[PDB]
Amino acid sequence: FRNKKQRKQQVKLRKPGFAVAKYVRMSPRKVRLVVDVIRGKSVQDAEDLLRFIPRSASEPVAKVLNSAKANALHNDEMLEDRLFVKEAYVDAGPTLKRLIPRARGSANIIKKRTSHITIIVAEKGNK
Amino acid sequence: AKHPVPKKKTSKSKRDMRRSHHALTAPNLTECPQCHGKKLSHHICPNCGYYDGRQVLA
Amino acid sequence: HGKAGRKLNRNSSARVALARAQATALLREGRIQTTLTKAKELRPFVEQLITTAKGGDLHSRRLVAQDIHDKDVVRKVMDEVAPKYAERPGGYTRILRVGTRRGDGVTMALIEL
Amino acid sequence: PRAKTGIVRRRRHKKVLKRAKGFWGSRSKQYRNAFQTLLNAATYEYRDRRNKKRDFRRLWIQRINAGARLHGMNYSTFINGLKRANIDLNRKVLADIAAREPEAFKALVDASRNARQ
RNA sequence: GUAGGGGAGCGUUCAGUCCGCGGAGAAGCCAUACCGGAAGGAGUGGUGGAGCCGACUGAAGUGCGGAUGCCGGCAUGAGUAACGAUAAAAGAAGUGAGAAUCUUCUUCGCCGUAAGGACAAGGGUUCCUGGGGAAGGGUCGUCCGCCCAGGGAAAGUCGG
RNA sequence: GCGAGAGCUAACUUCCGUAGCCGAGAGGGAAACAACCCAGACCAUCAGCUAAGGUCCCUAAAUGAUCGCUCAGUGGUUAA
RNA sequence: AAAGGUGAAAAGAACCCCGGGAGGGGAGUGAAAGAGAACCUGAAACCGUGGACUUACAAGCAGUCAUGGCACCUUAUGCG
Ligand SMILES: [Mg+2]
Ligand SMILES: [Mg+2]
Repeated sequence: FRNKKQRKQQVKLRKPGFAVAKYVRMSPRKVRLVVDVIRGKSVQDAEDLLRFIPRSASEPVAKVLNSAKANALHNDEMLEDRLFVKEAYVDAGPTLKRLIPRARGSANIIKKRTSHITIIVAEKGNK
Repeated sequence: AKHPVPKKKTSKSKRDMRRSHHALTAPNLTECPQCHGKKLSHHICPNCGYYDGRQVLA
Repeated sequence: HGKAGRKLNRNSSARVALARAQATALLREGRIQTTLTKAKELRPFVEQLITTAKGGDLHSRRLVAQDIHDKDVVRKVMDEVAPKYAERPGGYTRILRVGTRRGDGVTMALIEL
Repeated sequence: PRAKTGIVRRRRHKKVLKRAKGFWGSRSKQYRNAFQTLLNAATYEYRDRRNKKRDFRRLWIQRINAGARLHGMNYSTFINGLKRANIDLNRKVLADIAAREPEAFKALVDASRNARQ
């Protein structure tokens, strides 16, 4: 224990099987669709389903998924063939407001959103 | 003007009762008989180019 | 209804200039990848063309020359390919479908002689 | 000297906001609405005490005679009877006696007929 | 008990004074089943990382849901309508981390008193070469009229 | 409501007199319902007696007692 | 017009992992990265992931009073 301040130093705080693509120029709502088929499974499948799934959000999710893997494995010395998407999700980063002209003088703002795709891989096992 | 227009903001809920139908169906991948990588039934294996023999270039 | 029997997505001449354009490429290169559907359009048309070529008389050449405006390609179908299919009951052209595409999600495919 | 509202308002708000719990949607997440819901809330709260008193005696009277009539009496009668016997004077718990102790309840039943006709 | 009058108080900042508190940790934030007749107050834990409670008195830009209020942020409509002339496009080949969308070739189609060419005005470097790949380009882009660097413009008689 | 005019002794009509309530009045009753009826809410209570209204079931309480009336469903939309 | 704030001091992240990059994970500096340069605090609306209790004969200002079921019990097992 000690007290907060000593803890901060006795510990460093880490993130097992975790990666995160911050600021992917896509709509969270759009990416979620893909991140959703991949939630909770054989990180192999995830690799596989992405290769085929038609949505263009797939690349980024791909990249984050193979980065979270290249961590669980390296910085975490994990056993890859027991790895599975423990958790994944999409949060919205800033928003690229941009102005668009409209009929008869009026104007409009197109919201070009963006997303933080983060995915957490973890060794499975039954027991 | 913009003639029809909505009477009220829709619940975060209502707005979701809606989307209860937009969930992608994951492809039904098969495993290629040769290089064993997964493929799409009735198409050529993008990894070996086979479809019994090798159709597409390496 | 609409129980007809054919395809367009262009006017009346475009749909004819395409089928002619693909007919020619297919014959000039033995194989071409194309949108899945377009190959479907192409297939029968081309087979017919190989069968018209498959006569050797000037008439049959002159007819083919109506849908193959490239002198070199007509000679090929006329003298190299039509003669070769002599013994098969007009039935050769096959379509293989490949993966979906990126720019528009459209699944491409192969139509080969 | 200037004198913001700082922290003074957030709090006033959290107070109400936190009163609303299983308050459905907006009503439990938006100040204005949540708050407003609590005015009607006043109306019910206050008036419901002066009122569950009304509701409860009803539950009591209902049972008191589904036992009363279980012998051949009925609340109306039965009650005036125990009444006829200043002796008897429960009324409060009477139902319960009629719900749990049948042995007893009978007693009081017949006790009234025996002070009735 | 509405307009209205009268009474007692809660809270916010600033100021004077008292008691103090704080890096083993202030203010602010966050959670809570305690306390007070209310306004409100406290305890404990988490966050935080430096100033700060309580009490008496004094001064106030002192308390908010309303004003088609003001500024800002984020929602709904909804992944909907649109992607800006119905002059079409096809294949091959090349480059590339990735291309329907770039480059090359070969065809197709559209303009041809023009959708060709030369100036003016107006704009300025937009020109050329090599790079680039955020944002702009209603979609891709390895490309661009976009970003970076370098280069380019030459008059005794053309205009002044 | 009662007393008058105005008005077709029309109007949730209009203008005065006068009482009451709403307005500034919650509670029970009248299906629902400002003002009609009974009643004026200092706070608490799983306690009690009543008002007006009610006591087949939907809701609390006699499908009570005695002597009658109408067969119409009168009851639960008017007259010569 | 709007626009402030790394840390005491740059000691501003050598080297390795996935990525074209952006981004991130380790390592290392630092009291602290539960300060990393879209860097003091970081409320609320608003989006999302996981968990608990629920929901597919139902007419709903969205609560309130009452009871039962389920879960949990740091001002809190006897009341919640
Ligand atoms: Mg407002
Ligand atoms: Mg008459």
